Amino acid sequence: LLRLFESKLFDISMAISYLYNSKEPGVQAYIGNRLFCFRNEDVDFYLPQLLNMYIHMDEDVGDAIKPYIVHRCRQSINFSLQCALLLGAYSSDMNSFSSPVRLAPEREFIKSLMAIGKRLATLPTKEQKTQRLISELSLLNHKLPARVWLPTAGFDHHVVRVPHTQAVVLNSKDKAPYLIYVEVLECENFDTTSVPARIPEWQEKVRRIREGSPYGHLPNWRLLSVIVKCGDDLRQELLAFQVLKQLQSIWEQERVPLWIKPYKILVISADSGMIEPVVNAVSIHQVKKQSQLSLLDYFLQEHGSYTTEAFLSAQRNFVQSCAGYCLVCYLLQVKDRHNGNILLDAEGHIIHIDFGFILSSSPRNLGFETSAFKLTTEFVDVMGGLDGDMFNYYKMLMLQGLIAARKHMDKVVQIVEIMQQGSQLPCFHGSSTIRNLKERFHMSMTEEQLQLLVEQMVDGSMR
Repeated sequence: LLRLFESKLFDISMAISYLYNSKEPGVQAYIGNRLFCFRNEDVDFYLPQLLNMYIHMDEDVGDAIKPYIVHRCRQSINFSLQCALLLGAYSSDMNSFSSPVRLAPEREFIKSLMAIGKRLATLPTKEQKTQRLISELSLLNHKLPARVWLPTAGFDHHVVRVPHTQAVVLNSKDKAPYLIYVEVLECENFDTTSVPARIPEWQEKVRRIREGSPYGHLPNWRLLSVIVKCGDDLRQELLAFQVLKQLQSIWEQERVPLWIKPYKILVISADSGMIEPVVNAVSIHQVKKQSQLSLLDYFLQEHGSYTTEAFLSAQRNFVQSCAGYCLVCYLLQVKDRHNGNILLDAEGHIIHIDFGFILSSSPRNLGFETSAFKLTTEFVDVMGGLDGDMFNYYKMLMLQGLIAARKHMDKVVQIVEIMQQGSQLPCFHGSSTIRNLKERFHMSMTEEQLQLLVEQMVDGSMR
């Protein structure tokens, strides 16, 4: 990056860009110095890129980023957790606050949940884990409240109680994950305001938890959920998260209706993680079993009838959501798609989860056929028909997105590119990985050929 940004107008991502790219001697320190000039909310999104560059790059580069993080660690305890964890995970093959015990409670709390998860390997069947999971988890209230929080929460807080009885285990595997509801009281600033005290005393689980809760009567009291995956590496899933979030912005910016829901991801380790779960949405395989209906019939059942606003509105959300996830999958080269991967929210979008196979990483065995977003003939019904009032909407939507993506391409590729350094992940295969990302954007293509490319995409999808 050539010096020669002496033209204009910095933006956080361009900064990240010069910082990663320039081979010039004075500039890296320089960007490190302008980082201070940025909204802390905006830089934070880039945390994993900052510590990755830190870990696997030049001393010039690490010394550059160094002072920003120290300034931010000092000011934000949650921030320090983040840096700590990230430093753990991204290196392989390479008021008590600002005192050594500062993150101690928190550590034990995470260590706790993770240990709970590991202990579930002996019990072969799901229901056994659950009953034992609640049995183990209940104890943990002995320790609460405390100075501990769920990094997932977009707001400062203290975790005051865990409604143990409502915890659940999702599968029977050894490394089987588990969902749990966690009550918390909200702060203005975690760092300043101190720990609260005991009272040993749909999404409406909330209502019944609160009514059944000692702290429930509170104004702050808010309920959170997390999926605690003790043996599953989330670093890739996270990268997926980063790209989803970005495309979300981009389309918001270019005023493109497309609809996707990035859900938060917490990398607690190289084998560990936590995921903010999607709520009120269901699995489509579940819908087929439970309802014993065509997807279209499910809609006609669940939201209104052909001319109801319930229906019309649901199905619009289906199309926009469907279009967005087709674009996301395409660009990101997502794989291992199937009915357990795609949800349906109560309002009728679809939501893709389990971003484990992306970019260069392909699932094994599976010799015969690619595992990928397919537009099923069952879908096409919900939309219209191949020739259908809204199927043409679907296509254009994809096109408009595909365009705006091209506009902002740099932002998107930047996230993945930086994260490649020193990674052992499967999604990275040399310089293919980036090369084919870019070619996937077709920068050189005219909107005509793009409209066509889309036509080919869709036809190519249904097979």
